[PDB]
Amino acid sequence: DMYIERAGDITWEKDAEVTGNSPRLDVALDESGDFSLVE
Amino acid sequence: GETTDGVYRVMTRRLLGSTQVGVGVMQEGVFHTMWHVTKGAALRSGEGRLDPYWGDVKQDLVSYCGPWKLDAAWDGLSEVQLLAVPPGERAKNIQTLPGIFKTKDGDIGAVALDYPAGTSGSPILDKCGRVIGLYGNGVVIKNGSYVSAITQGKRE
Ligand SMILES: COc1ccnc(N2CCNCC2)n1
Repeated sequence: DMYIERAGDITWEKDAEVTGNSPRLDVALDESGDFSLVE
Repeated sequence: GETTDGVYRVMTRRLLGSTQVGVGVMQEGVFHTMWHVTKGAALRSGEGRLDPYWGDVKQDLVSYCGPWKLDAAWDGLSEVQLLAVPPGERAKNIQTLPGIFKTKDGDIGAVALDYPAGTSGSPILDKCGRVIGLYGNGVVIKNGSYVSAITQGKRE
């Protein structure tokens, strides 16, 4: 059986660590909810 | 059980020890997570029981105790924060500028951050702290990096 446990408040935090890039990707979404890369 | 607004871990005792299978958001008495985390199954919150109310495998979303409540949207311009809740680790805000998933049905924001699979369902926030979507349904790109869609449901 599955259970939930609280992990925190939902807030924007000033001075959070900034990382990750911003790619533009052509994708497809199938009937099963899976995304795939289209080229 | 616990109905306080906030971010929650989704756990199971079926495998070895206690295992985190995903994450979710409690807002206005409704629990919001990704479909692939629970497969639509009932959830426990202490001694209380959360039953599925709405779900869709194609959107990869599910709500418990009521209809989907999250309706904020990425503005297509500003940086956002992934409120990451990794297995066995503390909740941690990570700021990033989203990329784009271009599809035949329109464009969707995407966050290029890599976390273990049990982090699926962690909320993505705007500058006012509003949940603009959930992290955890995406693609593995050419370099092995994970890129998730900013997945948002519709509020009726
Ligand atoms: C947190 O969301 C998800 C969902 C599915 N797979 C993943 N991976 C892909 C491979 N392992 C690292 C990240 N993350």
